[PDB]
Amino acid sequence: DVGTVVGIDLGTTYSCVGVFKNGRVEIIANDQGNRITPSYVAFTPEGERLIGDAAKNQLTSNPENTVFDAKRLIGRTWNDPSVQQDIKFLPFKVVEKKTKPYIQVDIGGGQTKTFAPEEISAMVLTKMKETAEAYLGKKVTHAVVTVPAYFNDAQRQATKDAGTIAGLNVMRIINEPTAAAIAYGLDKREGEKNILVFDLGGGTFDVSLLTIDNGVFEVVATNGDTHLGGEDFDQRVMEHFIKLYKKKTGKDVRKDNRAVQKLRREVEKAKRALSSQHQARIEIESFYEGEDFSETLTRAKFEELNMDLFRSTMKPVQKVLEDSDLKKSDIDEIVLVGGSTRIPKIQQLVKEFFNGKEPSRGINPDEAVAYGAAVQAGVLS
Ligand SMILES: Nc1ncnc2c1ncn2[C@@H]1O[C@H](COP(=O)(O)OP(=O)(O)OP(=O)(O)O)[C@@H](O)[C@H]1O
Repeated sequence: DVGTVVGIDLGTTYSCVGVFKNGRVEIIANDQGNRITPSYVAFTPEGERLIGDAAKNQLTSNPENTVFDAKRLIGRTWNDPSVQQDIKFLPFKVVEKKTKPYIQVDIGGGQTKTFAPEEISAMVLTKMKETAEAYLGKKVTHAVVTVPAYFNDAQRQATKDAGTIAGLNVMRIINEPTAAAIAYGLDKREGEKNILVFDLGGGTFDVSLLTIDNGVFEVVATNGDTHLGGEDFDQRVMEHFIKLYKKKTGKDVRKDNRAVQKLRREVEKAKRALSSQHQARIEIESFYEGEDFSETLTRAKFEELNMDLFRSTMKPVQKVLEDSDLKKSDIDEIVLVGGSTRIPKIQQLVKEFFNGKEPSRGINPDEAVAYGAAVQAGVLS
């Protein structure tokens, strides 16, 4: 009565859903062709609710009615210090309702709705559910959904409630780094091993020490930085290309937000390209005042702009080892998670930190959490 159960990585910035089919984990692509889906929701002036790429690609000078980063708010109270800090940086409205941080948006034609953070995330989970059902060709009722290891009781329960709203019975909550370890089959291994998970995504950086013993995972310690990810690498490059365009012409592109938003879209695309190549083409038509945008970024310029940010990721790692009474030599397994660990520099920096030890290779870092949840989901029928 559980049918085909789905594994869902419910991401701050991007979500992934996988499933076990014909003896194999399959990561499923969305109706836009992508194996990851933005954790974004938007409400058009007409009233169309967009979820995913369409929400994130859709452009206006209306940041107020596009919702994202609900994972920063999920399971938290309005008066939580983290919530107070985060809403300062969020362009949509957040109000106290039922003791919680509700999102307030215009739903179309000046009509206001408030959504609990778990209601926003249910919209995202509804998207993943549709993605899986389209691929499977049948309905889905049950999910394994992952959460960060530091997630507490109310955050875990709120993630289950998002599922309930989305029409999924979240059968199991699994910690994200455990699911990555599982994707690499690290619970098969005999003996006791020490597992370091370095998980650098779009908005957050998480480091976790796991211990495995005959299939049994224990989170020994967690560290990181909640406001460090791929997005912050994007910002550095936008500032370089905004201060290159001023000291070229004389103008200021920040005087118009729609241009800024297009530059973002393209800087992001180039950054990814630069994980494969040594230069990228940034090209946007009638960028600002009809005048056009064609510029190029090198791999090495990207690293130079972000080097201090790349190096900062090592201090939380040292901290995890400290807090767990371990030294670099006691790590049997290094696991890289998150789309930002596709960056050549990051990978170089981890391997030198571990004095040349190779990390697990083989699953798209992007996908490893959804994949491992799909391994557990597979067994569950
Ligand atoms: N090939 C690539 N090279 C460089 N960066 C990439 C690549 N692919 C994806 N990224 C970046 O990774 C980030 C998204 O990471 P991920 O998909 O792990 O998000 P997430 O699960 O929501 O994580 P978080 O919750 O930490 O934001 C984005 O900033 C994106 O630009």
